[PDB]
Amino acid sequence: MTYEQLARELLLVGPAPTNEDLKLRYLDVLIDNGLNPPGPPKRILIVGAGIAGLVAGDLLTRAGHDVTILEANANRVGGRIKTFHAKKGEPSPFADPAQYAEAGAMRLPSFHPLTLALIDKLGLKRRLFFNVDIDPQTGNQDAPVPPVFYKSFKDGKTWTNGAPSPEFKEPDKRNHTWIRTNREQVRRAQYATDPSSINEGFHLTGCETRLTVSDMVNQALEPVRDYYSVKQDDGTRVNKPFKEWLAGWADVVRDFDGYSMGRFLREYAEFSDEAVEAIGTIENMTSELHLAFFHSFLGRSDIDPRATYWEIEGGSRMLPETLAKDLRDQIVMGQRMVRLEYYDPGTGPGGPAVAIQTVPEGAATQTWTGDLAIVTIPFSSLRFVKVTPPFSYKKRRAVIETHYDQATKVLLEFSRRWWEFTEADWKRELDAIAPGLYDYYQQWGEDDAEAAGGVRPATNAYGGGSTTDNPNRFMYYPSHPVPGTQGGVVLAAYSWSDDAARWDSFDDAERYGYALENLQSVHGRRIEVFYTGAGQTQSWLRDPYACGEAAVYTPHQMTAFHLDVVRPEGPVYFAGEHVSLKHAWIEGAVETAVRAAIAVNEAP
Amino acid sequence: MTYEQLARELLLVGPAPTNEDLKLRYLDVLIDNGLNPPGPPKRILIVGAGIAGLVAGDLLTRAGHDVTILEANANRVGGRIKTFHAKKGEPSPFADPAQYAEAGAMRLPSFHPLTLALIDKLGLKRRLFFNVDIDPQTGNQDAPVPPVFYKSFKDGKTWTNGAPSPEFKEPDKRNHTWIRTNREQVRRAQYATDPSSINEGFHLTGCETRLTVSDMVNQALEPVRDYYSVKQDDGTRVNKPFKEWLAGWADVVRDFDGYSMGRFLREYAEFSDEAVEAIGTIENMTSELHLAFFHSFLGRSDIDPRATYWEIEGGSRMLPETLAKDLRDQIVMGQRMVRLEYYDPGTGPGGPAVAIQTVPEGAATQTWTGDLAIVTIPFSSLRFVKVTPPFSYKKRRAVIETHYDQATKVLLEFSRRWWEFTEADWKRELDAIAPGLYDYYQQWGEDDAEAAGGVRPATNAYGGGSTTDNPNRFMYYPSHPVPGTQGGVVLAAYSWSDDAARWDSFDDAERYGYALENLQSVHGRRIEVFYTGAGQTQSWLRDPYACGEAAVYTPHQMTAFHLDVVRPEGPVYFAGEHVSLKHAWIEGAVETAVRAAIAVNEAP
Ligand SMILES: Cc1cc2nc3c(=O)[nH]c(=O)nc-3n(C[C@H](O)[C@H](O)[C@H](O)COP(=O)(O)OP(=O)(O)OC[C@H]3O[C@@H](n4cnc5c(N)ncnc54)[C@H](O)[C@@H]3O)c2cc1C
Ligand SMILES: Cc1cc2nc3c(=O)[nH]c(=O)nc-3n(C[C@H](O)[C@H](O)[C@H](O)COP(=O)(O)OP(=O)(O)OC[C@H]3O[C@@H](n4cnc5c(N)ncnc54)[C@H](O)[C@@H]3O)c2cc1C
Ligand SMILES: NC(=[NH2+])NCCC[C@H](N)C(=O)O
Ligand SMILES: NC(=[NH2+])NCCC[C@H](N)C(=O)O
Repeated sequence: MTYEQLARELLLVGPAPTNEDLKLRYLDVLIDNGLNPPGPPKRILIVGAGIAGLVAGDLLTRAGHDVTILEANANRVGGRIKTFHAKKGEPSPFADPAQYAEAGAMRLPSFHPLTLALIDKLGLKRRLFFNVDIDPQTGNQDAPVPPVFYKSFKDGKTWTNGAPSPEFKEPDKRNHTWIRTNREQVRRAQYATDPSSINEGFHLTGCETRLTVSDMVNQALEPVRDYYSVKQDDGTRVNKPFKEWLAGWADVVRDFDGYSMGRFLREYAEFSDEAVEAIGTIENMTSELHLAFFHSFLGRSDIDPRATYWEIEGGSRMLPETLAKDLRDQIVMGQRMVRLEYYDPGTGPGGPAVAIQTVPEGAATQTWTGDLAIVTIPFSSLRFVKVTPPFSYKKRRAVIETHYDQATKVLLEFSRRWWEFTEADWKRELDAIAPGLYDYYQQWGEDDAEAAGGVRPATNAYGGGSTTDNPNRFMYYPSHPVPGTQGGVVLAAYSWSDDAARWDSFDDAERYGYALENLQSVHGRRIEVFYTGAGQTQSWLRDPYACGEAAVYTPHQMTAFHLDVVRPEGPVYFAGEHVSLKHAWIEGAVETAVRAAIAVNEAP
Repeated sequence: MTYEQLARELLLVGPAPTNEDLKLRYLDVLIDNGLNPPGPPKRILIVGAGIAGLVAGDLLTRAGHDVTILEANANRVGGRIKTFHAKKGEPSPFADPAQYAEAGAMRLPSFHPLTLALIDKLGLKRRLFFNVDIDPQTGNQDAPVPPVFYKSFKDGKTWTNGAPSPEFKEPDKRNHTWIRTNREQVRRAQYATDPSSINEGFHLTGCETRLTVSDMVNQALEPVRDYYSVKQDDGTRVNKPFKEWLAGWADVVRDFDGYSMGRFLREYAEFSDEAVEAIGTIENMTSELHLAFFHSFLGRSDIDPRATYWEIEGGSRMLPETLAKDLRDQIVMGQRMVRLEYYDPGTGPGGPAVAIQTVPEGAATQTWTGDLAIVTIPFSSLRFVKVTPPFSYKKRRAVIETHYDQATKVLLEFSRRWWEFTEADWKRELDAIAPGLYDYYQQWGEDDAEAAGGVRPATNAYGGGSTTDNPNRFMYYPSHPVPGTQGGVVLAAYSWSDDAARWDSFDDAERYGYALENLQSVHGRRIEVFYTGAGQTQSWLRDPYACGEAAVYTPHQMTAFHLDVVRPEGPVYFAGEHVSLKHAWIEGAVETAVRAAIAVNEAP
């Protein structure tokens, strides 16, 4: 009110006095029971065949309703879940036809139970996603995968997917990947023990030099966490009682939504400009500084985002495609919504309540009618749709003003996994190709020029990723090799906002040359030997169906109209990543999709 | 120090104790005298053939130096000065081969003397640019064009281009153009007299309803203007004495650069969210809210930006192309800088001080050597250049962190100038095409659906532009008809940042359909009759040579590193729009170009 209702939307708390944990509700519907009870059968139109439209479409189809899912894309479902894999007719995206890589979603955390449990329910195998590079000679991933476990704020209630897996063990993290800033290059393990050398590269002085950018961030967020939490002597934090925990989060909204992350680190935490430059570079907050503090704080209110990540065997595309198998009659491809007409008594009486006119991608027009509608397309895409009658004023402003972040990924295929090589592996692998080739690159050295002469050391890393200040910014290595293959696809460039704005000023074929050179600036020129020449890129700002990476609020935007983002417009409901407060996560879309399916199922 | 030196950069004040007016210096060099005296002849490399590289190239060539201007574009000079006109071989961009429109710069203010005087010196005719629609039956534009006049802060010194023109008179403004927000549509003259109806459309209440968004902005900026200025009883403002005027501006930097424009209007001016929504919609500040207050405040510290604008006969391209005629031997086309190597004693001693390696657009490589260098390419473009040795740390961060705004223009050609039509003109012009066609569109009406049924009224406007909340946002009409023609090219869509981010998620041929429909939402469906089918668009975020519209700082960025943006890096100097504080203006580039030519001409 308004802050308390925002905190309820954030923490998934039902209305008073019950204060129901909506996460438990969503798990009961999505996994355990379904839509109980099945409401009056309705004709339901669903716009968009991403994970939100598919989750809601599956749930409502199995509940008895007559569902039609209109999808603008002509060949592919899943939306922002896109995997570069070899389709049957098409040529393969890479040289090795078995190689694949992600254009969108790639890692799924353990604290997102809906998405993980949905993956298991559909019978998909999931492996560990190595967010930090690991020791491949540790842990036990041959054991059955541990079940999905969620702990609720409500009393001591929990939710579990299956029997525990005591022999499954995560491999030990190495932190042997690189951090190359200001023409100097160390390893994450060395930066943790002595951050002084790198921090001085950002012209830091005094106490901030002997602190890692990670610790600096967490120390600054401690007084904010004190609103809803209590720091223990363990270093662990426990949440305050529900009354003071809900009011504590509501005070974070009141006192910090008007802050950007940059203004927070500069004025509230009193960090130097040099400290922010170092933090934003190594921790990926440069191009998020001018965006809302709350957006950045939400992913990282955890003080151990050292948790478990997962990825699907065969690609993230397995999740939406498996759902699409149970929706063959419902999914209509190649139909883009251009006109949304609905009837709000608060297309007329006695007739259909919702009329959607589509245009073939890319009959002249088709009109789809129904009783209720679920629009799961991004607001950057809804912006070009004509509507009658007008939505509520505050939602219209939400569709107009919602900032949509930019994101571009550049993928380079390699015939060998050179990032796992030791220096001895380099000597053998290069000479095997041609005698004397190893010594040849030793004498050649490294280019002094860098977009930010001794041969770079061997990376020798399994999974994880390296950070740099050249346009590539972040470079992820595959967590698991494709069996029967010898190569792998490196995520050579991955950035957001202004950093991504650099890449999406060029075309796709113009991206591979720069990304390889900037990859050599960190790992060495000699990696060019194993480059197959095949590359893939995905600019989400320039995708006609996504029109951006994800909804990312600027300061105060959430307080202004987010409570109006979720509110239905008569017979028109809204789901998707932008409707939740878990922006740019699959879980946020699955949350609002299940939430929308519940509301439309029991509608009068 | 640091604020005072920023205020000196802003106001073009030379160093103490002389406190020279640099604008007078730049006028003396660019127009009157030149580089006096001609310094030691040098080999100078200039990167980029936009207005900054051309102004500096012309000045240094005529001063005796050996200049080579490397331009990445293979066919066109001028950079962000781009005009859609019919070239000799090419097919014409529109149906009428005589029609032209601007892809970039289009209006030149009277308070930008360098650009206006440069246009006159090159012998180019300039007409009035009607920023607000005018009465074509008023004023006298047949008289000779008035000379360029500039008033300096220094004492009572002025600068004039030529003899005055007392008979030249600007046409009276009509404000008959449209403002269509929240499904309601009035005219700018009616909104000025009674803003109550439109403001209530943004859900405003109380005193703010009876105030135009324009007046609300100026009232909020009055205490800021009180820093450097004094409000008179005339309503006019005079500047304080130089001591308190320079320190006043330096206090604006100190107290407001950490503000965004949204945070300023919300926290300092205490406007409601509804007030900001109304202001940002009608006055074009929605997608600039999260950007620096200082960036937005700089264009509008004037309380009468009701001043005189100008445009060049034949297109804005006349200005760079005319300069390019005097640089035929110096300009090298189709060569993109990929590696910048220089020698800074503070490519070695005894040899060339600057070595630039280029790649043909789009010999494998070419190396260009010289004694000094002037890089006029945007920082979004320099970001992908490899450099040795590294620039100063703060400049490197400036190249990395500088936000570059997005901008897209959509141009639609029409066989007639329907925006000048009266209702009687509509009746005759439609029936002339086909009998009964006028009545046909009267019965057809207007689509109720809108991306935000009685036939829209006749616009009947000459010049100026209309404002709306649909994706087109701003629509400008040609100020002057092309003689011998009957049609004209409407700027159907023109937006920045998030508003422009919507359009540059589609391709060029995908833009014309939406822009015409949204144009009909304001002017009427019946305008489709005169649409020739030919369109032109320009997405500057997706231009490989611009990589964005212009440098636009986020909060605090200017205080952080702008003094390091201008600072030379040994033998490498920097010019361009981003180097000045007049971002997204031609004048800012001409300022830094002349400023760079002066420094490199007298270099030891
Ligand atoms: C680069 C990137 C990386 C990501 N990584 C992760 C990650 O590691 N983990 C994670 O959990 N999440 C990640 N995400 C987020 C996740 O991919 C999405 O949030 C998720 O797909 C939810 O999307 P959605 O269902 O809300 O909408 P979308 O997936 O975008 O679905 C929208 C659908 O609507 C269709 N559509 C659009 N316009 C129209 C129209 N006019 N008419 C009809 N149909 C239309 C589109 O074709 C599309 O299929 C990432 C996102 C990006 C961009
Ligand atoms: C949509 C829009 C509207 C505008 N309207 C106005 C207006 O009404 N009034 C006004 O005064 N200003 C306006 N401007 C601004 C004005 O057009 C520019 O500020 C002006 O052109 C100054 O540009 P510049 O010389 O600094 O650089 P640019 O004009 O951008 O020149 C850069 C040049 O460098 C070249 N180049 C780029 N990368 C490389 C490389 N790697 N190697 C070699 N060469 C390279 C490019 O090809 C280009 O020719 C507008 C700008 C835009 C985008
Ligand atoms: N602009 C953003 N913060 N986007 C989201 C980044 C995190 C993303 N969901 C991931 O798994 O990597
Ligand atoms: N993002 C911006 N404010 N860009 C500049 C807008 C003004 C522009 N120079 C013009 O003449 O119209």
